[PDB]
Amino acid sequence: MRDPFMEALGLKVLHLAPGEAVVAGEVRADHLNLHGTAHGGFLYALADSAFALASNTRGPAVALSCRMDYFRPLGAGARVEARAVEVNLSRRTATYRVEVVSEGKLVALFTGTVFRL
Amino acid sequence: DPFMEALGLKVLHLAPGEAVVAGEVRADHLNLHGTAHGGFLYALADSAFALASNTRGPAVALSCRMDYFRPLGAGARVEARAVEVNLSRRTATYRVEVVSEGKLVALFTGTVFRL
Amino acid sequence: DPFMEALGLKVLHLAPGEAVVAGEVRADHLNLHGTAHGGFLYALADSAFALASNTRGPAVALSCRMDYFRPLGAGARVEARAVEVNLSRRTATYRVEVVSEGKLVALFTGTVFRL
Amino acid sequence: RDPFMEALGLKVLHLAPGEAVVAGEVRADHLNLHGTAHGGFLYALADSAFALASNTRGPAVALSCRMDYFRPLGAGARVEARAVEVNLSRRTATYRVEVVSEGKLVALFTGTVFRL
Ligand SMILES: CC(C)(COP(=O)(O)OP(=O)(O)OC[C@H]1O[C@@H](n2cnc3c(N)ncnc32)[C@H](O)[C@@H]1OP(=O)(O)O)[C@@H](O)C(=O)NCCC(=O)NCCS
Ligand SMILES: CC(C)(COP(=O)(O)OP(=O)(O)OC[C@H]1O[C@@H](n2cnc3c(N)ncnc32)[C@H](O)[C@@H]1OP(=O)(O)O)[C@@H](O)C(=O)NCCC(=O)NCCS
Ligand SMILES: [Cl-]
Repeated sequence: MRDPFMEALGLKVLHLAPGEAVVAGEVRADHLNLHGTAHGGFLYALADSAFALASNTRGPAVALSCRMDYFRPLGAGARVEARAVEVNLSRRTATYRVEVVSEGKLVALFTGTVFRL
Repeated sequence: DPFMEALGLKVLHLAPGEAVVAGEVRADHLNLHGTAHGGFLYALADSAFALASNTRGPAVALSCRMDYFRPLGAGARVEARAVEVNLSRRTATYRVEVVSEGKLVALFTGTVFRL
Repeated sequence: DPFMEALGLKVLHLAPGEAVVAGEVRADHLNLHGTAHGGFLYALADSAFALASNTRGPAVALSCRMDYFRPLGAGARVEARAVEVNLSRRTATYRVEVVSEGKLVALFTGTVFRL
Repeated sequence: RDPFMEALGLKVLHLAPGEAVVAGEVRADHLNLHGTAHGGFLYALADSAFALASNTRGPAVALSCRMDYFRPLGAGARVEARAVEVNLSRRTATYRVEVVSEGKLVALFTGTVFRL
């Protein structure tokens, strides 16, 4: 299933399986904030995308509540990967942990819950 | 801001501890469902959050939360309104309401570390 | 509510989509540092959250966030004021401000699934 | 010693650098009006492991915490929370706290502290 925003940000789906997904991307010049580092919205979009894909392997679902914890700043050129794993699957909701990693370092931690339509 | 420009976001208001940013959901901002991508709405809220916090001095985001209430389609005009909830020497927290045509689309809560 | 009674919490106000719960930090509500335990302040906010959301019918908490701004000592009078920020057919979200002697001690944000 | 932890009957099973395990049992005084463990009790348990694990690195105070609830628990249920360090910076640290009962994840807690 094509995701226009993911493609606009240059994010690619690497792997998809029941309740899990791995999305990859690279911080580009157009993803930076005024300080020369990756904008918080880009790293979130990346993690949120892995989250969207992993959650929808279970059926139609939409983002309900998500948390993003930032640990390390990134500059242009940095290769990034977001790996989503299912921590809970219920009939009406599901929760996923998404780790954002760059060169073996945990850049950010995303926690999200979807509402299963 | 490169990312803001790429997403077509515009700063409408900036004052001590507050900021308002606006944008429009374009075809390239939709997700796999054909609705406004959660990452786009977050980027909008995060932008106002960043601007508002920076009026107090340099700061880095630590933890942010986004709660989604209503979906939006292409063409929807959206706005993020950031207000300061707490300001301390080393941290600050802001509430950012994402609204479209009088409806609360999403609620963002973010905390920064003040440098 | 057994836990509210155990913590000595009192309901000061209850209306559709809102509630105010009050309590005092006792000696058995402190953490290892001698200040109000984060779990006590959360329990207070969570209780107002639970009461406010149940005014709309049966519901179960899904996700809650607690942001701490100021510490409190034994004897502090505290209040959790919950207000509905969003209501849908199957969900509801509340903002709960935890205050003591005119200061915003913490901010709670929670969402429930409406049964 | 933590007064609130003791009031709730919580016990420290293990404490090590950046880690902690706290256990307890849901008692009659921990229930909500619906007869299940109050959300404040489960959070208090997670928060306690979080506080202990974080303070092994030096004095620290909670900034922001998230609690996701998955399964309700009744009185008598044995529960434990394990706090693991996910990130350690000079000024802050973040921990993942899994709340479990009989091998099942009852809730997930995520917390960040400010290191004094
Ligand atoms: C989570 C969610 C599905 C829960 O909704 P619900 O309780 O099951 O059902 P409701 O019918 O009460 O819908 C709630 C609101 O969303 C709207 N909505 C829901 N589905 C819609 C759709 N397919 N098209 C247009 N509007 C829709 C409702 O009209 C209502 O807005 P309103 O109060 O202004 O009328 C809903 O809050 C929602 O859509 N949240 C946004 C999710 C989102 O866009 N996430 C990011 C992208 S994945
Ligand atoms: C994280 C925190 C320390 C950052 O503070 P800061 O920006 O570096 O500095 P500030 O001078 O602006 O903060 C002053 C407040 O913190 C207090 N404080 C500072 N050092 C303290 C300490 N060692 N022990 C107890 N309180 C302390 C002040 O007394 C004042 O609190 P008050 O208004 O209730 O009297 C602050 O936001 C805070 O105290 N948060 C509360 C965390 C909390 O209580 N969490 C739950 C229990 S662990
Ligand atoms: Cl959160």
